[PDB]
Amino acid sequence: TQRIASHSHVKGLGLDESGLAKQAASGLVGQENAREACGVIVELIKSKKMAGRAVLLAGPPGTGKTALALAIAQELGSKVPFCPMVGSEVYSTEIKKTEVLMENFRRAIGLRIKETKEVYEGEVTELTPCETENPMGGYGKTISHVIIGLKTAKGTKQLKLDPSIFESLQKERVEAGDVIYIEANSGAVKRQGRCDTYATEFDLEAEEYVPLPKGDVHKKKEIIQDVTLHDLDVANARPQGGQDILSMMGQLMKPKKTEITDKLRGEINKVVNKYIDQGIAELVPGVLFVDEVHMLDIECFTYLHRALESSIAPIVIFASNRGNCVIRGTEDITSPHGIPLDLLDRVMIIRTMLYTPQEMKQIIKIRAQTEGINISEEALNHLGEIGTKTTLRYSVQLLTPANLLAKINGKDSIEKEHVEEISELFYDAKSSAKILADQQ
Amino acid sequence: EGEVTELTPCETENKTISHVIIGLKTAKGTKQLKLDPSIFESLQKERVEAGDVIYIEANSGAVKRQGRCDTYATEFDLEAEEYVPLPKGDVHKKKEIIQDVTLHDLDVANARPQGGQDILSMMGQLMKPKKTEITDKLRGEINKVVNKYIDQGIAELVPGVLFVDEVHMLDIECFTYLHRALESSIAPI
Amino acid sequence: TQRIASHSHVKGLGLDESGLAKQAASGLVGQENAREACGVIVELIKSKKMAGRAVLLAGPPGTGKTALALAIAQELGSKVPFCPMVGSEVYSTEIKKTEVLMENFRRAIGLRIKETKEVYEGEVTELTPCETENPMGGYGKTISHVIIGLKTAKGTKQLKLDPSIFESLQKERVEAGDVIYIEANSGAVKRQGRCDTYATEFDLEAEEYVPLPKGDVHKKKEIIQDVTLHDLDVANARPQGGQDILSMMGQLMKPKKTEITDKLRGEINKVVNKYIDQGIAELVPGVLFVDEVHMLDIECFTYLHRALESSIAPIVIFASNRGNCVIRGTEDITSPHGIPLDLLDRVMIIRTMLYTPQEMKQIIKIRAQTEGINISEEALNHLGEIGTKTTLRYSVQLLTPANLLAKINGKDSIEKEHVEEISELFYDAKSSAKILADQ
Amino acid sequence: KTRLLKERLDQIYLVNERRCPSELMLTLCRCGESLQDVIDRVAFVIPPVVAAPPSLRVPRPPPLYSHRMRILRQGLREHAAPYFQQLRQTTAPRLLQFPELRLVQFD
Amino acid sequence: DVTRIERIGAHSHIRGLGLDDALEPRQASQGMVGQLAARRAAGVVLEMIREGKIAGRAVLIAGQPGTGKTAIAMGMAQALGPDTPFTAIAGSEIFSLEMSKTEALTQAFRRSIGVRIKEETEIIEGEVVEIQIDRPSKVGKLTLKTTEMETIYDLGTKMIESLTKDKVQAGDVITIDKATGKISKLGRSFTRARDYDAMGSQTKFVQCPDGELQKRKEVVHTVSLHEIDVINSRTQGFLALFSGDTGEIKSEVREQINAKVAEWREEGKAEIIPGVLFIDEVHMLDIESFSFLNRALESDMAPVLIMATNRGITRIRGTSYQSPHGIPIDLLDRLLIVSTTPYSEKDTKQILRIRCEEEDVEMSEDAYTVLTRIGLETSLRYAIQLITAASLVCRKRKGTEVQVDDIKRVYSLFLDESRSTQYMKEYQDAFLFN
Amino acid sequence: DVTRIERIGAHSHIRGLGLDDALEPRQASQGMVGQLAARRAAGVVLEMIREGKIAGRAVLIAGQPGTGKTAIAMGMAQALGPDTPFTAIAGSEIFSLEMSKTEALTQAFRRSIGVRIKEETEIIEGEVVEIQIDRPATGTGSKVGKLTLKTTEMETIYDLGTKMIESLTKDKVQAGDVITIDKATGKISKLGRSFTRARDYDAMGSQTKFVQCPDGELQKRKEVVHTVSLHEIDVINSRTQGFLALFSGDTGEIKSEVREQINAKVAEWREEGKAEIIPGVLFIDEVHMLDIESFSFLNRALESDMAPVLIMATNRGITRIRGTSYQSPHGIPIDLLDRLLIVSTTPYSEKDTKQILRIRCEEEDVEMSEDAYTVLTRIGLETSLRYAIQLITAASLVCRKRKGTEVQVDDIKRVYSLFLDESRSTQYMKEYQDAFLFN
Repeated sequence: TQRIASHSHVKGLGLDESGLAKQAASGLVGQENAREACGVIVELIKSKKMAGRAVLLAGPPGTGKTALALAIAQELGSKVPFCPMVGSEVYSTEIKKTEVLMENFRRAIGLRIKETKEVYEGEVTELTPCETENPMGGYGKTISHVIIGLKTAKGTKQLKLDPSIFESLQKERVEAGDVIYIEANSGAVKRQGRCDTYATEFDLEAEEYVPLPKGDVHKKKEIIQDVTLHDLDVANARPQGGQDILSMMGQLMKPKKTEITDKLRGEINKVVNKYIDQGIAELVPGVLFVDEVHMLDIECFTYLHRALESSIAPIVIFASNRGNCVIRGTEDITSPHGIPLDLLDRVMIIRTMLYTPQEMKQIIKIRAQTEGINISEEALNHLGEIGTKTTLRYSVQLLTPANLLAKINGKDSIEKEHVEEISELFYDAKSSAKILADQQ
Repeated sequence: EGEVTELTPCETENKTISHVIIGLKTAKGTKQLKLDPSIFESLQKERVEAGDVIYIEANSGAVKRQGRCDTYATEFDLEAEEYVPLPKGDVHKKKEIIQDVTLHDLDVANARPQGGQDILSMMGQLMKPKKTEITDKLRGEINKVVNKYIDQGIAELVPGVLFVDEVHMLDIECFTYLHRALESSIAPI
Repeated sequence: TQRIASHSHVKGLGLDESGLAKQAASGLVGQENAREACGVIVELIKSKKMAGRAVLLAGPPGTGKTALALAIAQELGSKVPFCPMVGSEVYSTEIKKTEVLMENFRRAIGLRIKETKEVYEGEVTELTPCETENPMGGYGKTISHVIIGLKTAKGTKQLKLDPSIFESLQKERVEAGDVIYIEANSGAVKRQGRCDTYATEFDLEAEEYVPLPKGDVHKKKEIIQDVTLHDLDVANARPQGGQDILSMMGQLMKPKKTEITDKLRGEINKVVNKYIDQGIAELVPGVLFVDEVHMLDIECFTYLHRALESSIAPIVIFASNRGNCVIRGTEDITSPHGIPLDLLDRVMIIRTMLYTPQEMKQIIKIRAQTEGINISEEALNHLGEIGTKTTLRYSVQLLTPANLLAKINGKDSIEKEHVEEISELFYDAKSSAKILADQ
Repeated sequence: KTRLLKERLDQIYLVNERRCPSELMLTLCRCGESLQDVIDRVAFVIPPVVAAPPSLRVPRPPPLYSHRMRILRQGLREHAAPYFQQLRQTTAPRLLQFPELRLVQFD
Repeated sequence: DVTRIERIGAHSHIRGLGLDDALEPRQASQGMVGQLAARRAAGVVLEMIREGKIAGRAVLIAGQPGTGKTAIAMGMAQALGPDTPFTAIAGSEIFSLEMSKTEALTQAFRRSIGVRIKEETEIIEGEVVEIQIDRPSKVGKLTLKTTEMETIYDLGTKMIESLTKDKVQAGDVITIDKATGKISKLGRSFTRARDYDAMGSQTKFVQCPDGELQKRKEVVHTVSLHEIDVINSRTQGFLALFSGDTGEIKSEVREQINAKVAEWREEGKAEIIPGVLFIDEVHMLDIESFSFLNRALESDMAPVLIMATNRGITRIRGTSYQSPHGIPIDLLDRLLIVSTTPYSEKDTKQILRIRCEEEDVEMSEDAYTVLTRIGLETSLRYAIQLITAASLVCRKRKGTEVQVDDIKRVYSLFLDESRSTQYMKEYQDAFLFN
Repeated sequence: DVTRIERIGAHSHIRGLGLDDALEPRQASQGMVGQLAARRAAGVVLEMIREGKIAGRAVLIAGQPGTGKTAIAMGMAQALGPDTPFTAIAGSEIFSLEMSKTEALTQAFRRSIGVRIKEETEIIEGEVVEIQIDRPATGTGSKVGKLTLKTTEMETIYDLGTKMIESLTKDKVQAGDVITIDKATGKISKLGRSFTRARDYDAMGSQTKFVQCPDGELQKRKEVVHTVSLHEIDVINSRTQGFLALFSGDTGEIKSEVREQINAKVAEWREEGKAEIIPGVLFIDEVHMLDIESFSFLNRALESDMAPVLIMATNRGITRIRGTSYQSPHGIPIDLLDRLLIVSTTPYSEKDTKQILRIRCEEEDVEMSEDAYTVLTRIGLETSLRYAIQLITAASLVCRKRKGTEVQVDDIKRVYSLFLDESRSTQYMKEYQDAFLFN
C-alpha cells in the first residue's frame, strides 16, 4: 500500500454547493468559518483574474492550518501548480534570500504549451526519381520530383517530394527497407533505423532494428507539455549547446545556482505573451504556500512587499503560530505573528480555532480509519480524554503503537488497556517537562 | 601588414609545424616571411586566405584580418566579403609609442596571465575570473623590472594621489593596515 | 644536526621496568604521577585492542602537558602514527569543523602494507623484431612474438613480451643501447638512460647517461609502506591520474578540500579489512593530540562525543590550561577546563603539578646542556631564583642571550653579570604588566 | 594473483538512474537580431598591459616532471583537437582596437 | 478568456499622474486620485528626468503606510514611458552573495543609463525571382526584383554558402546585409508548387518590396551601461546578463567604457539617455550603502534616484544610532523630500470606485459607503482586498451586484490586523513565544 | 592475534535490544542491562520501522547523561540489521559550508530510504574461437565479417554489424579470450582469457592471468537487483558525472525539481513492480544544538509520505534553543515536541551497574575479583559509569605489568589514584585557581 502521512486523510474542504461547510466531510471536521474562507480563496484562484493577493492562516498549533492549505491543493487538482516551501529554506549558501523567493514565485506560475505538427513515416520502398530531361535549357538529365513511397501498418502511399530533399536524403544515408521521419513544414528528413522485418533472430546492432510503426502513414501529432516559468528561466539562462567547449567545461566545475536577472524574466514574459497571443500556450497561475513564515528575515518580508504588488505574482498563502513575537533580523521589534505590520496589512487573515473534545474524538476516529486500525469505543473515549489533557497530535500518534501492541498480543482491535500501556511507555511534552523538574 | 600573396607550411618530425612561410604585398613593395606556428594557428583563427589583407603585431602575436583587397571588389556582383584597400606603408614597420599604465595593471597582468599561447593557459582562462590576493613577491618583482626600465631610460614614473572619502566606514583592521602601507617607500600621497 | 626546539630535550617518559617514574630521566624531571599515567596510556596504545579512549592533560601553564604528550610520542616510536593538532585548526574556509576532526582521526590510524617488487632492468641488447606469423584473420596488422634481450654488469637474459607492452616500449622510442626498466608483472616501462659506454656517440646531449646495473637482471625484494587516509580516502575522493578529458583538466584545477562521505570511509574500511584478512596489510592504530582543546567550539565537542564512541577511532589526547571558563559558542555557560562536562565525563584526567625551585634548577641545567651552554653554579642559582620569581619558561629563555653576551665579552661560560644584564635588557610579562599598571 | 570486484557503484546502476526548455529569450539587443551582432557593436575594451605566464626555469629539469608535463600537454592538445578552434576563439583576448571606418567620413 | 501573463496587480489601475499641461494635478485622472502636492512634485521631478541635464539628483517619498508612495512611483514610471530606463528594486535586493553591496548598487545605477547607439547600414531587399547554383569552387546566379526594378547578381562563393545554409529559394522575400552578407527571410510572395507532396504548409503571404533594391538606412540600438560593462568584463561575459554571474566587475573597465561612450557622444555615434533608479523600502540599506550613495550621486553619469520609506525616527541598520526615516543625515541633505498625507473620505471612495472598475465589479452605493467606512476604520488595502472576495460571494449566489450583506459576510470571514491581534490576545496562552 | 579496523568501542558489547517475542525486555541479554521501559518502547518503535507503512514518525530519547540513550539507539540499529537504512549523525554535522542546513537534512532524510531495482540482462557471453573480417570494398562492405564464440557445450558463428570491429581492435581481441555483449546495444566488454597452453594452475607463477572459462550456453538470461538509496539517485541525476560527488561529498544544493521528478519516477517503478521502497531510520544524536531553522524545516519534512522514522537523543532539561533567546524543554521548540513520542531513560542501580561492568569486562577479556567488582561498583555509583568503565582497561594493564592474572582491589586503587574524574580534578583546580587561566 501507499505510505500513510500526517495529512493523507485530507481530500478536500468538504463544502456544499453553496460554499457552506459541512460539519465533517472530505477528511476534515470543524473549522467551518476557515474552510468557508478557503472556499472563497479557491474560487479566487480559479478565477485567474488576480495576481499577488495574499492570505495568512493564523492560529494556535494543532488547529489544522497546514491541512487547510493542503485541502486547497486538493480542490484545485493537479492542473493548478501548488508550490510548498518552508520559511527556513530561503537561507541558501549559493544564492541570496530574495532570489529563492522569486524562484518559488515563478515556480507557482504554470504554462501548458500545445504545439502541433504533421508528419509522414514508414518503411521506404522506392527511392525513385522522376524525370523531365531538361530545365528549359541546355541540359543533362533533370528530375523535377522525387517519388518516395512509405508503408507502415495501415497501408501504402507514394509521395512526390520536392527535388531539394535529395541532399538531405543521402545526408541521412537512407536506403530501401529503412524507416524515416519527415516533418511537413520543413521537409527535414530523419532516419529512425530499419524495420524489424529484417530482424527477429538477426540482432547485433547498436542502431536497433526499430520496429515497423503502427498507424497511418500520415499523422498529425498534438503534444501538450506542462512547464513553469522558473523552468524556462533556468533553461534559457545556461549555454546548453554541447558543441561549445565551455558547455562541457560546465560538467566538471560545479553548476551552482545563480542570481537570475530581471532582463531574462522580462524577455521570457514577452515570449510567453507572444505564445499566448498566437495560441500555442495557455497560462495556469497557481499557489505558493509558505509555512513557518515567521522564520523569514525582515529583509525577506520587505522584499515580499514589492513581490506581492507585482502583476505577474501568484496567490500566496502564509501560515504562522507565533504570538506577539520578535521579528527575525531586528534587535527588539515585536509584532503580531512574528510578521511586520506593513506586510500584515497586505494579507487577509484566516483564523483557526482550538478543537472541542468531540471534534478531537472525531479526528482520532478518522485517523484510525486512515491507518487501517480498529479501535473500540471505550479506547476511543480514553484516547480523546488523553488528547484533551495533552494535545490532539500526541493522542493521534498513539494509535499505531497500540495496534502493534494488540497484534503482539494476538488481538485484532485496540482496547483501553493497550492505550493505557502505551501512554506510560511514551510521554508527551508537558508531562516530560514536568518530569524535568524532578530529574533536573 | 599586407595582402597575403601565398601561405605555405613547413613541417617535419624532430609531424609538427616548424614554421609557416607567408608572403605579403603593399603598394611600396612585397616581402617573404617565416613565422612561428603560434602565429600560423592565429592565422587559421581568422580564416585568412590568399588575397586577404591582415595586420600582425609580432610583440603579442595578435592578428587582425581587416578584409579582402579592393582589387577583387569587381569580381562578383554580390559577395559576403567586406573589402578594404591595399596597405600603403612598408611591409615591415618599426614604430615607437608611449603607453600609460599603472603598477596595478602590471600586477594584475602577471597574476592572471592572459597573453600566452600554451594550451594550459587557454584552459586556465576558461575559469570564471575573480580577483585574487596578490602576493608581495609579485609586487617586488614588478618593482624590480620597473626600476630596470627606469634605469635603462625606457620608462618614467608618475606617482599620484589616492582619495579615500568617508574613511569612517573603514574598520579597525583597515586603519591598522594603513600604518604599514603609509610607511612604505613606494606608496603614493 | 637538528636545530634546538623547545621540547628537543624530551626523549621519553623515563620510567623504570616496573613502570615507576625516576626523579630525572630522559630529559624530564618531576611529574612522577603524570609520567606513570602516561606510561599506562603507552601500554594501552601498544595493545591495539581499544578505540576512542580519550585522555585529558590538565594543569597550570608551564607544567609539561605538551612535554608529556611528546614523550608519549617518543616512547611509541616513529612507526606508530602521532598526529599533532591545535584546536584553532578546525576553523577552515574549505570544509566544516567536524570534517577536519574526522580527517585528523583517520590520520591518526595507520596501515602497514607489505608487497614484493620484481623488475627486469639492464642494457637493451636487442628487440628481436620477429614477424607476425600466420595472420589472425580479424585484423591481420598486428605483432605477436617480440623477444627483448637484456644485459647487466654480471648477467645476460632474454624475455618475451605481450605485443601491447612492446607497443608501449616503442612509443617511448626505445632502441638498443638504452638502459630500460621493466616491471615484472605490470605494464610499466621507462628508459633509465643511454648507457655510459656511448661517450663519443654524440658531441652534445639533453639527457644524462646511466651506468649498467649490478646483480642479477631479475631484481626482486620485499618492501613495506605505511599509509593512512593519505592515499585511501582522499585518493578516492578526487581521482588522480586518468586519461579522459575531465581527469586531465582536473589535474590543473585548484586543489580543494571536500567533505568526504561516511559511505566512502565505510567501503575503505571494508576493503582494508579484506586485505588484512588476506594478510598483506597490518593495522597500526595511533594517537591524535589536540593541544589547546579549549579553543574548540561546542559543536566540535558534541561531535567528539560520537567520534570517540566509534569502534574505529584512535586514542585521543587533549590538553588544556583554562579554569572555569565560558565554553566557546555558548556565550553564557561556564565549565571546568573550558570543556563541557558531558565530554569531560568521557576522558581520564591527568593532573600536572607546579614545579619546586629544585626542579626548576634541574630543568634549567638540562636545557643548558641541550643548547650547548656552559653555566656557573652561582649564575644557575640566580637564574633559578628568577624562574621562581617570574616563570620557568622566561628563565629558560634567558640562557642563550647570556651565552651570546659571554661570547661577545670573550668568556666561554655564563656568569652572574651576564644573566643580570640580560634580565635588565629583556623584561618578563609581570614586570611589563607592572609598568603598564604604573603608566 | 589478479584482483577482482570492489567497484562500488557499478555503471549499470548509473544506466538505471536514467533521468529521461527553449525560446527566443536570447534577443537581448531589441529589434530581433542575434546577440553576437550587438556584442560586436559594443565590445571594445582591451587590457592595458597583457603578459605571458611566468616561466619556472631550473638548470636541469628532472626527467619525471618533464615527462608528466609532456604527457599532460600532449593529451590536452590531442583531446581538444575536435574543440580546438572554437576553444581558442572563445578564450583569446582583445589587444587591438583600430579606428572605426565611419570616422573617415566624419572627420 | 485569454489570460495574459499580466493580471490585475496592486497598482494596475495607475496609468500616469493625472497632471495638467501646467503640472497642476487633477482630482482624479489616470487612476490617481488625491495627493495633489506629491503628484505635482513628482511631475516636476519627471520634467527634470525628461530634460536630462542635471545628474545625480535624489528624491525621497515619505509618509505613513497606505498613502500611495509606491503608487506615485509607478505613476512616474508609466508617464515616463518605456523608451527611458526605469530600474525598480527593493532595498533588500543588494545583499547578494555573488557581489558586494557597492557592486550591486553600481550595477543598479548603470542599468538606469541608456546608450542610444546609431549607425548606418546598407541592405539589399527584394523578391527572389530566380536562383541558380552550379555545385560541382561553387558558382551561381541570383535575380531579385521590387515593384520598380529587377537586377541579376553573379554570386560569390561565401554568398552561395549563406544562401544554401538558409535554403533561400525563389518566391521568398529576403533582406541581405551588404556589409557581411547575412540573410534574413521575411516571407513569401508566391506559393510553393502544389505538385509537391508533404511540403504543404499554408503559411501567409507578404507584399513585394518597393523602390530601389539596394538602400542605405539608419538604425538605432539601445543598451545600458551595465550591458556594456558585462559584455566587456570578460570573454563570453554576455551570458552573465541572463545568469547574473557578474561578480565584481573591475573599475578600469568602467573607466574605459565611460571614456569611450563620451568620445562616441562627441563623434556623433551615441546619445546618453539617463533614466531613473527607484529603491522601494530604502530603510533596509546599511550605513555602508548610504555612504556609497553619497559619492555615487556625484558622478556625471549618475541617474535620478528615487526612494520610498515610511519610518519616523528609526535606527539605521548596521549601527546603534537613530535618525529620521532610518537614513543618515549625510544623505538626507543631498535630497528633496516629498510628503504624502492620509486620504479623506471622498478620496477613499474614489479609490475604491476606480478599483472596482479595474476588477469589473459592480456594487451599490450603500455597499460603497460601508466599504469606505471599513477602509477608514481599518485600512485602505483591506477594503480593496474585500472587493474581490465580495464579488466572488455575490457570484456564487448568482447575484449581479455586490450588496452590503456580501461585504459584511467577507468582513466576518477575513480579519484585519486589529481584530486578529485582539483575538490573539484572548488566546495569548495558546499562541507561542509572546 | 590479528587486529582489524573494528576494535573495542564504547558500544561494542551491544548486540541488540534483548527482548522476547512479546517485546518484553530481559534483565540482561544481547549486552543490554536494565532500561526496561525504554527498551520495550524501542522494541515497539523497531516493529513500527519494520512494518514501514507509516511515514514521518518521530521519537525522542531523553534522560540524564550515562543512562543508555546512545546504547538503546545502537541496539535498535543492531537488531534492525543490514538491508534497512540506519543513518546516524550528530546534530552538528549539518552545519556545512558547502550546503545549507535544510539541504543537509534533506540529504540525511533521503539517505535513510532504500530502493531495490531489478533489471533483466539479455546478454550473450562466450569465448572467441575465430574471426574473419573483409578488407575495404566500398560502402559498408569494407567492415563486414564473422565472429565465432564457444562455451563448454556449444559454439556458434555470428555475423557482424560493421561498427564494432574498431572496439575489438582497440581492446586487442585475442583467440580464446572471454567477452560478453548486450543485445540491441552491443556494448562489448572483456572479462578474461584462458591461456590454453597451461592447464590446472592458479595463484602461483603459472597461468596467473587466467580468470574463468565459460560454463553454459551463451544466452545467459539472469535477474540482477540493484540496492540504492534515494539520495544516491538525486546525486547521480544532478550532474553529468555527479556520482563523483557521491565519493567526495562535493554536492551543491540539489534542485527541487530533480527530487520531485525522481519521486515520480520511483512511484512509477513501484506501481509497475520494477522497484520497491525500504524506508529506514535517521538517528540524530545531540539534537539540542540544531537551530530553530532546522527544527522548523523538520516540522514540514516529517509530513511527507517519503519520510523515514526520526530517532533523536538529548540530555538537557529546560535549556536555550540555539538561534533564539527562548528557553524550552530539551532545547527543542514545543511546536516540534508535540510531533514526538518521548521515551525516558532512568539512572541505573547498583545491580545494573555491576552487570554492565561485568559485560564490559567480558567484552574486553578482563578477569576481576568480586571485591574488585564491588569497589568499582561503588566508584561508578559515586563518580560515574563511564569513569568506572574506563578504569577496567587501565587496571588490566597495571595487572599485566605486575605479571598478574586477575585484577585485585589494589590495581583499582592505583588506577583511581593515577586518573582523576571531574569532581576531584575540579576540586584541585579550585584549590589552585590563582594559577589556572581566565576565570
